[PDB]
Amino acid sequence: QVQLQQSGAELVKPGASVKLSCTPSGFNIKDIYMQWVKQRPEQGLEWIGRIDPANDKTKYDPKFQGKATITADTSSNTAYLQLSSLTSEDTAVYYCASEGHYGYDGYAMDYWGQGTTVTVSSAKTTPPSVYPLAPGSAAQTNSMVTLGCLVKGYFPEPVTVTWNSGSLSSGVHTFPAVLQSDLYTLSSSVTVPSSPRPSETVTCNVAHPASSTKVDKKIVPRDC
Amino acid sequence: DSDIAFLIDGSGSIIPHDFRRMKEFVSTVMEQLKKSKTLFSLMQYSEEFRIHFTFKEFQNNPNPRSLVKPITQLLGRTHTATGIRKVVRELFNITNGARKNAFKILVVITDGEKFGDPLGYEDVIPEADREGVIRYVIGVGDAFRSEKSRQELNTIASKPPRDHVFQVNNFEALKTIQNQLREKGFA
Amino acid sequence: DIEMTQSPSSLGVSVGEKVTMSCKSSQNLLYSSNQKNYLAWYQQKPGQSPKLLIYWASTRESGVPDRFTGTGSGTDFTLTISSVKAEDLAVYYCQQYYSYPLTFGAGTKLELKRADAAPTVSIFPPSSEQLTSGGASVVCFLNNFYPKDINVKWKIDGSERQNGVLNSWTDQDSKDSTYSMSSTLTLTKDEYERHNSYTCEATHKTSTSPIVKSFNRNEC
Ligand SMILES: [Ca+2]
Repeated sequence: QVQLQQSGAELVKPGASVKLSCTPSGFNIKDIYMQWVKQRPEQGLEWIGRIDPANDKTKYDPKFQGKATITADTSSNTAYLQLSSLTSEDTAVYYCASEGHYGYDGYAMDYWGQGTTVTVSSAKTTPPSVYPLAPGSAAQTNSMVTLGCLVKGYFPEPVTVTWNSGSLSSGVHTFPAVLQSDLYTLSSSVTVPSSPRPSETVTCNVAHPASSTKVDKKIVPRDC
Repeated sequence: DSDIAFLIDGSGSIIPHDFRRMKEFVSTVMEQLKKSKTLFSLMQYSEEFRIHFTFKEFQNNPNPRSLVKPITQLLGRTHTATGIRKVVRELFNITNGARKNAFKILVVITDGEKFGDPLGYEDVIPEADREGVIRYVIGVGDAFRSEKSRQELNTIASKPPRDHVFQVNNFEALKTIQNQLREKGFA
Repeated sequence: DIEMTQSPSSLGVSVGEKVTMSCKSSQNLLYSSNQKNYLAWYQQKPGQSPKLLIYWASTRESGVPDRFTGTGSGTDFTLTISSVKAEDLAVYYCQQYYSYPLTFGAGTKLELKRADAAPTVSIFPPSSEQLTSGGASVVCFLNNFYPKDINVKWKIDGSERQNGVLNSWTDQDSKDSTYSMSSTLTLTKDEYERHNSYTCEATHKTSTSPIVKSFNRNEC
């Protein structure tokens, strides 16, 4: 019944600026210290700075000096974070958090926002190239067989990979996408018994809503 | 021939009633010193610093109640040393109505010890000495019961501590000292 | 800046166990005037925002069960979960709010422990479809292993290749509680056509000897 509501996900070109908002739907910004925290994919939490919306006085981590500007609008009960001259290092999740005033010299960060995704890329929308991953001619045998699907060179995220239109749900794992060039590359693994493949059908179905593309690639054994 | 500046603690721990009690005390202290040559200035400190009125502002509007009334509590942590630097540099500066050859007096009222301050007293006190700023301190509450807390006050104030340090039990006890401080703001 | 040093970075947990986490600051966090430790613990569940769990080093935030207990003073702090529930698997961060800049610990990720498992290595030559495009990508999967710590070596005709390699790790599986990793060696069609033997080597706790999987460009 009391929460911090943040602005939507952002995709921006390098060198541009971006302005994120945070609106508490339960209390007044004047009565707290609004904080901004950065969280890069696999890294911890990095404090950017804070604002006293009552008098518009701010504090920043010197790392963020120049890069970040924290402002507040008491009229719309909103705190803002502006990030300037954007680089790929600015691609992270941004959280606004509040420090209440409870009768002590300072306090912890009691309320947190849902987060705002910020992606910085020079890349334009690009559909993926779907490549089947079948084992080599002399791969031998076991009771189980692992097959794949390679989703290369798309932009932006996400891409959704399924196997046999969702029928094959067990023994499947899609690995998180990584940045090769300024585009994403992803892969999915499927494990099936040696009895249903190649005898029966195994197809990966990849969808990239951004480029309005759907690709269905049947995993066929290697040519020779 | 006297320029009195107040450095008031507006940190979180001070309850609203006690803040107004401190505000009322400052007010009363100025009323009792209605000498045409006495000028007052006020800065509030916590983790943030605000000048409420310059010596110039005071001279153009000598009503203490009109100046004290709008002051709103800053809240937050305690950065005493930074406050002292900002007083010496900002309040005791010719542009802000500070009179040269006029006695420089600073009165510090605090409820607790400084903590997490970028600056230390060794970075601020020698400069205040150099500028000839006689400083008085009023240590309010239980924070000032230990021996290390008492030496902080003795550091804050001018030497000797016996002539420049006050200590009160609570903010209501500020009414009780309204006398012996007037008999310290003279020349 | 105050340094928050959390230990361990990852922690193997079983349901009902009692877990402990350490957080040590480079500076004292006990404020003399209020006798309070300016330390907080946050819990961040997968794909969720951090949540305040404990403040003043030992005070539980409203809604926090009694199973979570914060202890310590000045420098050395501890978060304790007596009888771990499955809902408790998350990253626990400690924070100092004594002075600016406000600093966070690296975090302690709680993961579910299970029996050690060796990876299932699979090598895949580049698809004919890819070769027609220009470039060639040789893919290596390292599936369903425990614990999370693993290393991959790429070998083209014996010489270790480092350039072109891109790794990706899955989160711990909800069902089988294992980890999986994918390695993609990406060269041009030209470059791929220069050599014959391609190998991906997997090194894990399960064996002293690495798991080796290879293919030959001329093998049909
Ligand atoms: Ca205080």
